[PDB]
Amino acid sequence: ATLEITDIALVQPSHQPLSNDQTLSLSHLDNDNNLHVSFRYLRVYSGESPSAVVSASLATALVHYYPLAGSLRRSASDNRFELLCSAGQSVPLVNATVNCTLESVGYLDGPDPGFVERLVPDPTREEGMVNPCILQVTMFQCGGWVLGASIHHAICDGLGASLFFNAMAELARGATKISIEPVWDRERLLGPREKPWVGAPVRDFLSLDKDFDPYGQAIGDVKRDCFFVTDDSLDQLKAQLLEKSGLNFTTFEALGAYIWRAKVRAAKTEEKENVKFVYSINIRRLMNPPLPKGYWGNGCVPMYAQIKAGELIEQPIWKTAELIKQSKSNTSDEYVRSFIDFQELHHKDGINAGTGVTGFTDWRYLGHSTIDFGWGGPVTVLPLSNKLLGSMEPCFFLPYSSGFKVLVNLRESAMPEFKEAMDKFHKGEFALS
Ligand SMILES: CC(C)(COP(=O)(O)OP(=O)(O)OC[C@H]1O[C@@H](n2cnc3c(N)ncnc32)[C@H](O)[C@@H]1OP(=O)(O)O)[C@@H](O)C(=O)NCCC(=O)NCCS
Ligand SMILES: [Ca+2]
Repeated sequence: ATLEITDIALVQPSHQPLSNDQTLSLSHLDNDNNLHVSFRYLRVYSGESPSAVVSASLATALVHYYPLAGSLRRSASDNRFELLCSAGQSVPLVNATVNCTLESVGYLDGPDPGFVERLVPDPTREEGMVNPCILQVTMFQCGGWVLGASIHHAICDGLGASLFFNAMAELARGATKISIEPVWDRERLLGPREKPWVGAPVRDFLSLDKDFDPYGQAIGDVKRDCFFVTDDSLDQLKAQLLEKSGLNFTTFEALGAYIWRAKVRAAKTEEKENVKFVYSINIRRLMNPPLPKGYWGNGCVPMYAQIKAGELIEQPIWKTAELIKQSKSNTSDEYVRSFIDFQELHHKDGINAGTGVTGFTDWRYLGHSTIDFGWGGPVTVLPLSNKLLGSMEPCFFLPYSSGFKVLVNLRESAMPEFKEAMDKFHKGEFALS
């Protein structure tokens, strides 16, 4: 089962939005060192070819979204990213071909056929700044196909990228203009205060060490695996957590606690180490004033819960679920401004969440089914990046179309015991207490 790169196309805006070079600056959220990665993910789809249709809509989208065709540069000044856009810039589109069928490979929902990494560019740090947006279209023998995207995380979050992709789709679906015009305004809207201030809720999470690389820790090879989780399993868990605590818990709080406990037990973390649950909340709608609907920059911030590893592995699940629930209350306009001001004060002083960070991202929404180029909405979405939110072992909740998959990245050494913890879970043996 083999994949071949047939050609690479350089796709320019359909008309050139720029006369003159324009150097754009990024928000203080965009320049967090934790987002210095090329975020990689793929969408699987069941005549003009998808290559033509995708590339033509990319062209027209790039009129408004031309910064994706830019280059990221460190600025001599302060070593923050700026984005160099000139006329003639392009997005690369890799055109590929695999000699098999989507159904013969179970639409990529199952185990990796062994080319799944080859389905989306994997740029180096240097390459991924020259080209902060690379797309790939890979045809299967059934006329089924995959859209891969490598987007540098400094330019947008999942929601921002989704804005960009929904625009391409809607143009592919016949539209001649896009429904939501993207807004830059980045250093105006998410810039620091003149006299920076940082509250305890941000100071209690973060730490300075210029030598510490959160994505360079020596944990071994990190494996990817998905576990199917049933609505019934989740409702029995929720009902027992309620029996024992008197609280009702979201799936994210309940399953999140179980998964975090299992991960940490299984990595054999030492009782006294501080470990973290870190997730990404939307703040577009919570700022004062709220951010414009077309903001496609980073509009997310990390929230956290923290606890000694021994307490997590030995206290009841419902105490851990409650702690994750409490963390959602730190969420305020001020928390975000506290966060931005810490980046202002300490950007070059190695801001970090320390060791033992597990990252959690809910992808169950984000607007994937609306991304339809003429072959229906995606039948499977699969994010390949394992470097996120300060974690080398991030976990995603993937969407529906009875239940949904959880994707976990975990050090090879811990994966067996974890797989066993998910088998137990699938049988309702939750060992809550
Ligand atoms: C922080 C967060 C993950 C916590 O979610 P939560 O604990 O599930 O709590 P919420 O109040 O958001 O959701 C409450 C309930 O409504 C449901 N819900 C939320 N949005 C929904 C939607 N669009 N449609 C249907 N149900 C929805 C949830 O599934 C949950 O019920 P559940 O127990 O069945 O899962 C979530 O609120 C959030 O902010 N997500 C944004 C993440 C994001 O988009 N990141 C991308 C960055 S790269
Ligand atoms: Ca601190």
